[PDB]
Amino acid sequence: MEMEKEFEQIDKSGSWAAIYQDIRHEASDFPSRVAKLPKNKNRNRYRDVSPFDHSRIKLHQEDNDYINASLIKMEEAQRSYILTQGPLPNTVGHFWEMVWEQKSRGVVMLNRVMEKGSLKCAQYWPQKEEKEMIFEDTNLKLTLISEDIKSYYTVRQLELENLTTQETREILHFHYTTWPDFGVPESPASFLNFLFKVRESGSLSPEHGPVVVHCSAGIGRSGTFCLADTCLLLMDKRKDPSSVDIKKVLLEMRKFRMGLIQTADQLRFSYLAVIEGAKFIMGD
Ligand SMILES: CNC(=S)NC1CCCCC1
Repeated sequence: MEMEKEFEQIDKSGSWAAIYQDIRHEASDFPSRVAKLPKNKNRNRYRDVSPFDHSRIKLHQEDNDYINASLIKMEEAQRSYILTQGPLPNTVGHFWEMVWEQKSRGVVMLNRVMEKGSLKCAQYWPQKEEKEMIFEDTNLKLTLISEDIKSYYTVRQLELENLTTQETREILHFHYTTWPDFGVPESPASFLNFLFKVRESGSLSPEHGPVVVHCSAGIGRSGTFCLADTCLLLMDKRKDPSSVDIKKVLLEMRKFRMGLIQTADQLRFSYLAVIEGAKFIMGD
């Protein structure tokens, strides 16, 4: 079926939970043996969210190459994404090592450091220009260059230096700051505006390594971001945009990381975002 009318048909019939459970039943199951090794327990935020072995990002280190991060490679859309958990106190250095080694331009953050009165990820970037951060375990230096605070999101320019080679690179930090503590946003308008700002920066384009996207677990809000982006790109590429099947795209993405889209409300919100986003692209 088309999307917008499949949408109204699920609303009128109140069957979002049944649709979402079908997706969960059909989703791929692949091994994640490296994630479950005992030496990696303090590298995982949640015991039930792990990268598959076949698609995990490897750190360029011979001691321990493990990070909770997956490469989502979308062949028809010609986009790649790295989805990862929010960094932990003992993985902030690994996180920036990955950004460096994978040649990423942008980092997309969809959570606040504290939500619901608890810490959802480490304070992993500097908050003042004159107070830079040094990660001694991976030999990297990170400096805040500039910060632009808007009503729904903040964009930061950061300098990452490989202290071993003295090479430097500019990294863009795109921080969506207004996702509600419970539920999903009422309108997708500010999320779409944010997605378009990431796009306009070059961070999603083939001349750079894959964008790094995270929330707390790296599957829920993060899944919504890449699902909406890929679906809108396919609607632009194809002769028949109504042929884009969001459930099929989501199942393809779940071949590369488990659990993408965590609730039926997140599924409905993803439909809403793609539907509204397709009108703004045109032709309008
Ligand atoms: C309408 N069908 C679609 S969009 N099928 C898939 C979606 C994910 C990747 C390949 C095409």
